[PDB]
Amino acid sequence: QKISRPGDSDDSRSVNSVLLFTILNPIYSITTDVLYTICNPCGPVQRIVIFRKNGVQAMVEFDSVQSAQRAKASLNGADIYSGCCTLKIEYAKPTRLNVFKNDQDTWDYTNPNLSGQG
Repeated sequence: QKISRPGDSDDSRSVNSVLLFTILNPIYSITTDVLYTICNPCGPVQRIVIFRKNGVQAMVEFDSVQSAQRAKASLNGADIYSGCCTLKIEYAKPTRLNVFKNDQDTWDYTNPNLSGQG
């Protein structure tokens, strides 16, 4: 019928591999390179985009929802400078993000033309 060691916690369910980020005390610089180096040790990132026309916010996407589940479970309420620029994470409303170019405002890490310098 079923294995003698079934799953638990309903596998924490699933919704999407896309996340929404917000900064609470923005007093230092933030770019797609800063959000990538704090999201990469939590899982393989695929793309990032940033918005600061009002406050400071960003969005991130991973190669699997399993990596997005670990991302907000280890980066929510975190800090990038051991103080201030405190993070706040939740799931975003789309099921996929998109990128148009690679710069400090948006970047893609899975395109076949992501460019490089070495």
